[PDB]
Amino acid sequence: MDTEGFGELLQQAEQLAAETEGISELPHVERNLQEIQQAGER
Amino acid sequence: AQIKQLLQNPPAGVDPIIWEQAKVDNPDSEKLIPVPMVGFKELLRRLKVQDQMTKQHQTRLDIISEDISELQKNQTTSVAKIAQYKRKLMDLSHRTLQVLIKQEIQRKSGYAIQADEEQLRVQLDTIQGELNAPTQFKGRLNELMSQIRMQNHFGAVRSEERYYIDADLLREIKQHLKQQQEGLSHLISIIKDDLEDIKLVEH
Amino acid sequence: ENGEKITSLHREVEKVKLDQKRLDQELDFILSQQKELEDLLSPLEELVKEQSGTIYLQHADEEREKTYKLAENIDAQLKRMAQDLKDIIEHLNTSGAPADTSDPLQQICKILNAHMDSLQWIDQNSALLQRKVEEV
Amino acid sequence: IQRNTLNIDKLKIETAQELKNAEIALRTQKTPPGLQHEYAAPADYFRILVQQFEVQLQQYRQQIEELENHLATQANNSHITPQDLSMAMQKIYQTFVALAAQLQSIHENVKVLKEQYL
Repeated sequence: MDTEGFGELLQQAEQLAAETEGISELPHVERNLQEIQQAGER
Repeated sequence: AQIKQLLQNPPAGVDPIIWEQAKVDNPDSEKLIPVPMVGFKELLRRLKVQDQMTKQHQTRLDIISEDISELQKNQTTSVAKIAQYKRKLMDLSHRTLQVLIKQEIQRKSGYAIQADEEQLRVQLDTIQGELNAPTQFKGRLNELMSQIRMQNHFGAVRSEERYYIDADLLREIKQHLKQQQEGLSHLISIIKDDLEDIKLVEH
Repeated sequence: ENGEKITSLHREVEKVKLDQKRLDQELDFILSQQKELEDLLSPLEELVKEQSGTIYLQHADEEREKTYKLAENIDAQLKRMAQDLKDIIEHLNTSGAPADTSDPLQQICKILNAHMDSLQWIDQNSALLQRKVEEV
Repeated sequence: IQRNTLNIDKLKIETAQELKNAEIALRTQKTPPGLQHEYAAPADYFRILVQQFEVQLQQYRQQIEELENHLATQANNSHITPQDLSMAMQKIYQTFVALAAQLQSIHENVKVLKEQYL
């Protein structure tokens, strides 16, 4: 179907991890799967 | 009232006990009243209306769709202004600070200046060669950059292959994350309200 | 049954457009605060080259200024560094699966990490609040 | 759009402090001009940016030290998975659930205090 939410989400999250000058908020590295599950557990 | 007005007193030549019962039988009375239907052409009738109806639904749905496209188009390439504004902000902050600073060297010596100043100055000293020196810089930044690249070289190949993969099956797991996203957004806004219902606990 | 949805579609759509409008004209105006606050940091370039000219017709020397010049570079320097650190992180992220970046896979890993991060907050901002309650 | 709202609230908040440290700056030196004095601001705000930065440095080393734990990992880093996605999501649907605990946890806690006040 025609959805545009997670395309927002991914969007957001995309737009998230890249930069910038914002005095504080630096882009974050993305984990996933093996390290993440454990990361979730902690 | 007007409903009440037509539905009773009966219609087209429809029997009064049946017409009654469609009224009781009616599944959904505000949205609906009993309307007499008359054999096949009448169903034909209904269908003609349905189609009539269909086109207009489709269209209005298109109108919502166009307005949403306009909002998204405005929004998606409008990020530009927000980002631009933010950078301009930081540059103006630098100039603000630089002008703020020069108003404290030119009017201010005067050669008065000290007191509080040294404390500023103690903080600044600390932070500055902290940084320097030694330690940090060197070692760390580029064991990391020395390093990163070697991992880049190596990762490429191991790659090679493996062998496709599994991309593919990626569509959804689209979908299920959407639903986790809304749940988290509700919890975050509830925590934020919690502590509201909390500074007020400032009691 | 569909028509109803259509309704709260219309709804909530023109309240989205009440939205954007607004945020739209907002951005003008935050934008105008940026044209004014700028002309006039200078015309604050009078008031500051006057002081200069005046100060020059004085005995002489300038001093204890350097410290500030150091402060601004010092404050400035790390800003330099945050960029570099950003320039690294992106590279690290870049090093990661080939033949298709455009797939859904990475989509799900990004989004999901976004969720995990948000969840984290919710955690101890919550724990905060939960923490905080003790004084009471 | 939603997302776009927090962004302006940030640009709002910020042009406001900068209008102004820009205002502690013009017209202060405007006076000067006639003859007055505005300034030990800075000392305020200068030491305020210091304090500001002081933490940002810690953030830098926090992130740096994460990077290498991460790279470090990446080195271990190198091998198939549909089951795991599931295994992740059944875990997230637990993690969200204890977190909710806590939030109601807190929320009700606040509520209690709020009740006590009146």
